[PDB]
Amino acid sequence: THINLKVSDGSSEIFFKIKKTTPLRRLMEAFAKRQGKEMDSLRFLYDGIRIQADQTPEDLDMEDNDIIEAHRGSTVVTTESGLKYEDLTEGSGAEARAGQTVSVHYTGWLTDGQKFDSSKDRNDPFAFVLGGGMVIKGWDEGVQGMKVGGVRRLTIPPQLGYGARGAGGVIPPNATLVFEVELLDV
Ligand SMILES: O=C(OCCOC(=O)[C@@H]1CCCCN1S(=O)(=O)Cc1ccccc1)c1cccnc1
Ligand SMILES: [Mg+2]
Repeated sequence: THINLKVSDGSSEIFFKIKKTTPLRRLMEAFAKRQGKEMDSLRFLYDGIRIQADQTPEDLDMEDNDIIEAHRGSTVVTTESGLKYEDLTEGSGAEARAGQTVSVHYTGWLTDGQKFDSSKDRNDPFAFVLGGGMVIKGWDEGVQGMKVGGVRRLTIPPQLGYGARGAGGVIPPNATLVFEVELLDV
């Protein structure tokens, strides 16, 4: 009667138990609500083809514990330091440049989807001197060339992050870090 289903974001994996007779829109909206994002902004796949919210698990021949991929073209850049970045939204305002004090909103996750900090929780934009060594090296390099309005996803290897020691209580040794950085002002 019921089925268990895993929805994967490439990092986080959330399990859902729904009735096979139900259309998957409630699963989609529920997975989208946790991310605090609208459902329109995410495309769900199952065995390749995109899921329309009108379809049901039975209508798609889903077995217990099958997986659904979740996604937002996409252009992931790898720089000479190992930094990876992807511009989710291209800004059209001014360009962030070393020496400026730039203001941002951000969320930071471990590569298992676990969120460890966010300026949005206190609804308090974060400012810093770009390239001045106030922040982990992955930010000083990753936020240069953003434009006001932009959302950039930074994937920071540990030596551009907190290294072999990590950060007390929260960030393990050798952790790769993922940040969505929104540039507010330069
Ligand atoms: O001075 C600050 O931050 C210090 C550097 O923080 C950093 O370099 C990076 C990059 C810039 C954004 C913040 N992070 S973080 O990973 O989330 C740091 C972090 C947070 C939670 C758990 C472990 C560690 C700061 C930030 C916010 C308010 N008042 C001061
Ligand atoms: Mg602030």
